[PDB]
Amino acid sequence: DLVAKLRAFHNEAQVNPERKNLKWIGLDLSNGKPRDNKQAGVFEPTIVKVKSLKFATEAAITILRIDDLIKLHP
Amino acid sequence: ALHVPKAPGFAQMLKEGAKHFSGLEEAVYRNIQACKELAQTTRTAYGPNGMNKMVINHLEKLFVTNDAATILRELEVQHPAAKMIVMASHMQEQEVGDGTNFVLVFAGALLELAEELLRIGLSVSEVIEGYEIACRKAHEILPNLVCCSAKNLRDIDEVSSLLRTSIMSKQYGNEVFLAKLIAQACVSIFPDSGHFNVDNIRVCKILGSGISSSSVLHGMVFKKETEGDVTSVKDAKIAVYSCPFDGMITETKGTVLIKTAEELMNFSKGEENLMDAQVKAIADTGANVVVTGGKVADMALHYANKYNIMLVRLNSKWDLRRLCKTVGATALPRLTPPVLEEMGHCDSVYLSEVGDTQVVVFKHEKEDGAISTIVLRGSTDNLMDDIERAVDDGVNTFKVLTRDKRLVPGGGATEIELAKQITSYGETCPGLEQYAIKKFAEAFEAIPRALAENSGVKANEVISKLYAVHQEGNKNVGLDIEAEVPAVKDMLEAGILDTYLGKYWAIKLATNAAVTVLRVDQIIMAKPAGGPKPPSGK
Amino acid sequence: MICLAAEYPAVKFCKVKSSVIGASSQFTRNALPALLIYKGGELIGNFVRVTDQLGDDFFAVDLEAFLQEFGLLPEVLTSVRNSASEDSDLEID
Amino acid sequence: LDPMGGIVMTNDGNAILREIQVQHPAAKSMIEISRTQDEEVGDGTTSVIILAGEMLSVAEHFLEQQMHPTVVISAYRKALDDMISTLKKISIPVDISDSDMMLNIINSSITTKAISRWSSLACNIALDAVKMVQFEENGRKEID
Amino acid sequence: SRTIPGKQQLLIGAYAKALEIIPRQLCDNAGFDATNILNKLRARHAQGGTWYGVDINNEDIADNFEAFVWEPAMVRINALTAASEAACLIVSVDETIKNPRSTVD
Amino acid sequence: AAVKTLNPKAEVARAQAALAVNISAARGLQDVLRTNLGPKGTMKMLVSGAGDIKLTKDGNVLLHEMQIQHPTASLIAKVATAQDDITGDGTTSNVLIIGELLKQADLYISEGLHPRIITEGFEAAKEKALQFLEEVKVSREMDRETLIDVARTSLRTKVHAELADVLTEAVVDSILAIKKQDEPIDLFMIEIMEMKHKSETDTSLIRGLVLDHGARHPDMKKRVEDAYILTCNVSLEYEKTEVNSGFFYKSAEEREKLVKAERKFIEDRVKKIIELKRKVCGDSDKGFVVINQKGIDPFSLDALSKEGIVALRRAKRRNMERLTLACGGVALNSFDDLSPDCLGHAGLVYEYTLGEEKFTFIEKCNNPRSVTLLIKGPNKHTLTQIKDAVRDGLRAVKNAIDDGCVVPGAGAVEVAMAEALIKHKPSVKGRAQLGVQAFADALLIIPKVLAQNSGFDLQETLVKIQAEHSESGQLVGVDLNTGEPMVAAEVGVWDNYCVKKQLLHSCTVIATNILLVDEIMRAGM
Amino acid sequence: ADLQDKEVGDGTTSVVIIAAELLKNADELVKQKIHPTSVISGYRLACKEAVRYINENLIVNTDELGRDCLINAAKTSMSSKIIGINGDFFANMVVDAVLAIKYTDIRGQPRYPVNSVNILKAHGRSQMESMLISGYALNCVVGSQGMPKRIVN
Ligand SMILES: Nc1ncnc2c1ncn2[C@@H]1O[C@H](COP(=O)(O)OP(=O)(O)O)[C@@H](O)[C@H]1O
Ligand SMILES: Nc1ncnc2c1ncn2[C@@H]1O[C@H](COP(=O)(O)OP(=O)(O)O)[C@@H](O)[C@H]1O
Ligand SMILES: Nc1ncnc2c1ncn2[C@@H]1O[C@H](COP(=O)(O)OP(=O)(O)O)[C@@H](O)[C@H]1O
Ligand SMILES: Nc1ncnc2c1ncn2[C@@H]1O[C@H](COP(=O)(O)OP(=O)(O)O)[C@@H](O)[C@H]1O
Ligand SMILES: [Mg+2]
Ligand SMILES: [Mg+2]
Ligand SMILES: [Mg+2]
Ligand SMILES: [Mg+2]
Repeated sequence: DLVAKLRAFHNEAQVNPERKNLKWIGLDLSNGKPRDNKQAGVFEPTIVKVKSLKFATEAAITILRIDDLIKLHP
Repeated sequence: ALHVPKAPGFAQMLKEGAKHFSGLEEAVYRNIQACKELAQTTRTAYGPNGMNKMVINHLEKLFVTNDAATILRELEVQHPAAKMIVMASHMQEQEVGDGTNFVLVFAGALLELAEELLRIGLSVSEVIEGYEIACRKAHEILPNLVCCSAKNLRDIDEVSSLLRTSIMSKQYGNEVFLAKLIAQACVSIFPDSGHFNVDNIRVCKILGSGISSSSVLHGMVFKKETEGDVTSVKDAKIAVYSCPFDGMITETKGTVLIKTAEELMNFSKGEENLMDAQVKAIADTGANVVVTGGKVADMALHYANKYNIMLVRLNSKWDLRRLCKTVGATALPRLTPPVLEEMGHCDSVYLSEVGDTQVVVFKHEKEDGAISTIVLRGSTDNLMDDIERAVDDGVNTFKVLTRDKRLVPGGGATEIELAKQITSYGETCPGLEQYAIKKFAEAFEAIPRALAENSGVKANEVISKLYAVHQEGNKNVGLDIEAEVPAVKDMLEAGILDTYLGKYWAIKLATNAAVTVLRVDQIIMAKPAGGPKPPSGK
Repeated sequence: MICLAAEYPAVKFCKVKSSVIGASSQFTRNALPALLIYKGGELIGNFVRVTDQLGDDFFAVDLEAFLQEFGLLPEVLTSVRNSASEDSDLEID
Repeated sequence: LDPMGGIVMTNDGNAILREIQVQHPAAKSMIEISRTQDEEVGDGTTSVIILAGEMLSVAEHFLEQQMHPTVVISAYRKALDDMISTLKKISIPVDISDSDMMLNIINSSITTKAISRWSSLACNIALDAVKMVQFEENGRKEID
Repeated sequence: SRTIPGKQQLLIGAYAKALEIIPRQLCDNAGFDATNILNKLRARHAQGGTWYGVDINNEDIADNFEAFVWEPAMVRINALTAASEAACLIVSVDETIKNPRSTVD
Repeated sequence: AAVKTLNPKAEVARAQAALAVNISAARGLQDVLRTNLGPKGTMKMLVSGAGDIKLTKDGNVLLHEMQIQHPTASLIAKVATAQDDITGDGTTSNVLIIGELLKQADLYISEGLHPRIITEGFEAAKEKALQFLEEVKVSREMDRETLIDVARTSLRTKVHAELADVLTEAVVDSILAIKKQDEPIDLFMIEIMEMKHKSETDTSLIRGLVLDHGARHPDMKKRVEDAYILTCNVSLEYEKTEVNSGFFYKSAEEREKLVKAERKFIEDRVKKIIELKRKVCGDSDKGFVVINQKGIDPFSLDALSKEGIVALRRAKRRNMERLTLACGGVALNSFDDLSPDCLGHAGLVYEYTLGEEKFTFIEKCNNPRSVTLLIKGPNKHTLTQIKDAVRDGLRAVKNAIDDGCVVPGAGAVEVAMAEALIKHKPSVKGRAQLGVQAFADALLIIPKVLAQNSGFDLQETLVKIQAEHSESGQLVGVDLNTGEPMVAAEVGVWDNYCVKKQLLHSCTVIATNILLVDEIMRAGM
Repeated sequence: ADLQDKEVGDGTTSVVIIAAELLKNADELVKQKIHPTSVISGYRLACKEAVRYINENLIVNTDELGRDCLINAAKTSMSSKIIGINGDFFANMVVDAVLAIKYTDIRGQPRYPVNSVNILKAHGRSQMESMLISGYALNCVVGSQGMPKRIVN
């Protein structure tokens, strides 16, 4: 339910041109409800998300290429 | 200066494998901890939102169910205090048939709060006295919490509504259908005579068609096949024999003595003629169905086929007795034809196939009979076992209703009311027993707490709302499980009702088990023996 | 061994059972004290049956001195710890 | 019984706990707590262990219910701040120039040990040693 | 499922998606391309045609009723009932307990 | 040692080692069994090898179920077993007194005193104590109130409060029911049957019999109002000839005739039973019940049920005597000459079922000389504990009835005997006065242990009791609720005189024999 | 996870979780007979577009926020940690230290050399007694007791 509410908020933000302030709606883990995290002061560097996305994509791509494993006995 | 010797006295005289525990810390607290662990193991199966548990015993037999008594039975419990709790649960099951999980939860809460009371400075005797006083007060209060009575047991709709609560805890998704089936089965049984027999309800589990295809049959179903050519009778005149369908023989020693050629030539002919005469004498009484409990000779089967007689063989004598009760016949010990009074009557006896199993059905068209059978369908043996356990719980609930017709509100409403009243009484009790009385009252909170935990809501505000409403004066308001948030509703109108006898006996047995566990001060366990079980238990 | 390991961080004192190694019955019956030494993968000491030369109630100092007789043992208290990229510092540049 | 053959008679919390070998890491944490208390102030070693045990028990009480540990931790930290405030509120000053008051303080400190049979002598010894070990050089005060 | 509040909507939609395993498995066993056949079947059933299924020989979809691919309704009724009962029984279980064996020999 | 020289694989203790070993074992037993004494004692839990739970408070049951392999422990166990078998009470006191006797004897022996002097002092003190016990006993007409008090002083020490309260009435009423004037009481006439379906407080007394089996024929009546009871020891089932009879026939008709004619022997006796039933009663109201020690085959069962007769087979052997004494018939080993005057009468016979086992109740007898005690409880260990408690209570009431006297309890008699022994000590010539003092101190263990279990301290409570007794002269015991001195006679705390005499005799004998043992050997291999 | 720690220092759990979820969904697609090459191309395109959308829309410029932005970022990073509740003071200490070790280089780029903040651990008083030294802290003592333990200038 919480993720559905968050997705609904973000969809309304992306569809309605006048609701660009709803992009900041995140999760308030204490109250278990969506909360405007930009006002609440929940921030993190952009580099964290960018690097994590790039590294996770590269790792998933690397693993996804393996379709045959040969394990030589020691 | 590097080893502690065993203290002189009892420590040195102890055997090699024995264990000795004495005092509060190493005996009472250990017992309370073990009982609390057992209660935690059984807790998550409480209430309608309880979860089934897959249990595999030492024989690889698989049990999936949320029935507390079954789970304890199929668990190799080794701690003796938990063993006492298990015996209390089994006694509750034998006496009433429902409330075992209540017994475990209440006993665990009582023992945990007793441990707290002992820790804060109280003594064992004071805690025991307080628990006894509070149990007496609860048993006094309980009759005042009765909300309504059954007031009718020959009706189908009312009985179904009454047993819906009993079989809602198990099989929460579909309880109306099972309620209707069990209500019909119980109403068919329980004649004008006030006595009701639990054994008279029979359950037949046939795989294949899902549990919604189950039904109730006014008769008996045997997973067997007819031994003769006849496979269907429309006006059955069953004659039941406990003796094998064969020419009887001397019990001392049989020896055919032949001295002339004539005797040798005529012996077999005479035997066959005698068997034919006996079978024809049986048939001349109109008995078109013959049931025997022993072997069937080839000659007897031949002559029964010649006279169009249906043969059904029952290996178990219990099945023979139940069939005799169902049809109304007498199990003749000889091969004599049945008299007009010893002859049973059934409205239809035929061979049928359900799923892939061949069965013999003794059907009564009337809406009566001494024995009724519930045929259970399903897609799994374990599922049908669970359905059978639910049916047993419903039948036991109906039996209790026949015994005592009073009912109390469920969903923790009765427990919350009892807790509030016992707390009020204890607040006015001077002395040190007030702490024990208040703790006994608080132990009742474990029922609504367990219900709220299993339903997926927070128990704290559920209990706070229950106290608020009960302070306002509504004694029939309990937990509402049809909600995503903590909420309460009046349950007298909702129909969730618990039997008065069930609560009474559950409280009594749980208190007795807790007190008995608390009374133990020293434990002396002998060295375990790997024997092949004691002879008495086989 | 416990005392010496406490006072010698470099050493890596370890113990084994005679049953897990599956040695000969003679070892299990008459060679219970066996202090093998591994310096670079080879023995520099093979002390077996040290009871006669050490006694039965020897202490840490006795074993330490006996081992130091043949030169087996190589020659402050922080608060808790000090250890915490390689960029250190710079100024203006 | 020391593993090397020694004998230890004590009722000190840290002295007892340092001689116990445990496998559960929580017990290791508790022993480290005892050592921390002993090294930092040298007293109240059993008291800190007992208090930690009691607080963890009353925390388990709530953990049995559906309360997240973070809420319990926040309540505990608020309680710790309030405890510090109250302890500073109910405190009283001491004139260190008064030898009798210092001797009485040391006495109340050592009433729980085996040396309490000779209390005046031990108190005088400790006070005199601490007084004459006191040093002040280059504007820095030390005891050591 | 598109006409209910939404908590049950996701689960009933998951059930409907799970019902698609049979044509997908048929295509996978036949060496087809399952995704394209499934898309064509979905588009056809949406726009009409109750009896359109996988045509193995032609590597396409076709009216199976007119292709005489007939099975009794009892088969699918019982299959759905038994599969649902098994799934519910498995989901309901939360804890598994295995007692130690006796007479291990 | 010399034995070790002759037999290398032998272990021997000599000189003071023997005394040390024996006294250590006795002190260990005393330390374990101290907590049992008194109504305030602590219940012990006993788990066997199979996992069975045994909850008890007896000294004898505990001693049997302690995992002990010590010779002195075996000796004390044998002494306690004899005490329990003869008198039925005093096992815990037996062990306590023996242990304290050995401890007090060692207190002087360790200072260079030979044990023979201590034994002589023990014998003199035992004689004086027996004389004082004869002097102090209270000879009373054993009415119902005194028996109730004795049953309370036993059961309350054995079980919980109101359970003991119920068991007191049950035991006293049963004993008074089976007791014949100026005749010894036969305790075998009180059947102890237990069922496992009710609370522990539902234990009651039935003025009749309860049998753990019922009618095997489903057509038999489940409730008979006015029953003629027939107690027989005649086999009503088919029995083969002793001399290997066998049958010989030549045709099917001959085989049928032989089959029909081979049952005539049993059918004749069944016919005799049926004829007697017809003659004695001609109305449907009166009922007939047949209780047979031997088996009854299905044919006889069917024949009897067709005549409305309830038949029970394979009855217990003692149930013959019990039914004869209760119902009032004559147990018959044959039906050669049976008459209506040999039939017992019962005012109500009904059959009760419980799970897989069935019970038969025979109540409303005219004046039953044999009654039954029905123990009800939810647990097997509860049933066992109640059975042990009622055994102790029955023994206590029987002893109180037999010996017309009774001794004040609560340790008052022990304090009085200790004072008397101390007063008599100067009369004893020689160094046996030390043995007399040790005997008095050992006798003083009972009030000490009672005060300790009650929660008070031994020394101050004991000196208070002794000061009160010296000042007033009354038999003041120990109040387990306050610790103050209290008159046992005025409150109803009674002890069996025979139990006390047996305690004195056995404890003195066993302590004297143990103290004189100077070597333990094991060289039988 | 090690590389994410080395190059960023935060989100070492989120990267692992995201990578595993991506792998699981990609395997599901492959089991649906989608060729892994197409899945890899789609993942590359999705990652590129996600980075572009983040850099275009979801970023917040800290110029108009101030030191409160740094305090909030430190508090957010210190949640889920042993010092999470004491963030109100720990974040102030962190920001003060980072601003203290600030230096500039060529091209006028303010570079902040973390790992120049010597972190010293010592059990004892509560976490609120953690000290932010306005200088440097050494885990060393004077070589001999003769020397003074305090020098002013
Ligand atoms: N629809 C319902 N809403 C709320 N509570 C219910 C409902 N149905 C049953 N209960 C509660 O569930 C409890 C039964 O738990 P159950 O699993 O039967 O344990 P036991 O078998 O030991 O009685 C009853 O006390 C009843 O109050
Ligand atoms: N005379 C006394 N009366 C009451 N309490 C005392 C007295 N002397 C010491 N205490 C208490 O005993 C405690 C000291 O116990 P101690 O053995 O020192 O354990 P710890 O070293 O953990 O403090 C203190 O909390 C103090 O309050
Ligand atoms: N109400 C009472 N008040 C004081 N003393 C009592 C009371 N009841 C029993 N006693 C004493 O406690 C003792 C009980 O001992 P008991 O446990 O019966 O040992 P045993 O079973 O070996 O006789 C008796 O000797 C009796 O004198
Ligand atoms: N106060 C808060 N409210 C809501 N979300 C938060 C809060 N603090 C941190 N988060 C979120 O929790 C997520 C997990 O961060 P965390 O796991 O502590 O970092 P790491 O992944 O480096 O371990 C972060 O993505 C962050 O957005
Ligand atoms: Mg139930
Ligand atoms: Mg101190
Ligand atoms: Mg007694
Ligand atoms: Mg982080």
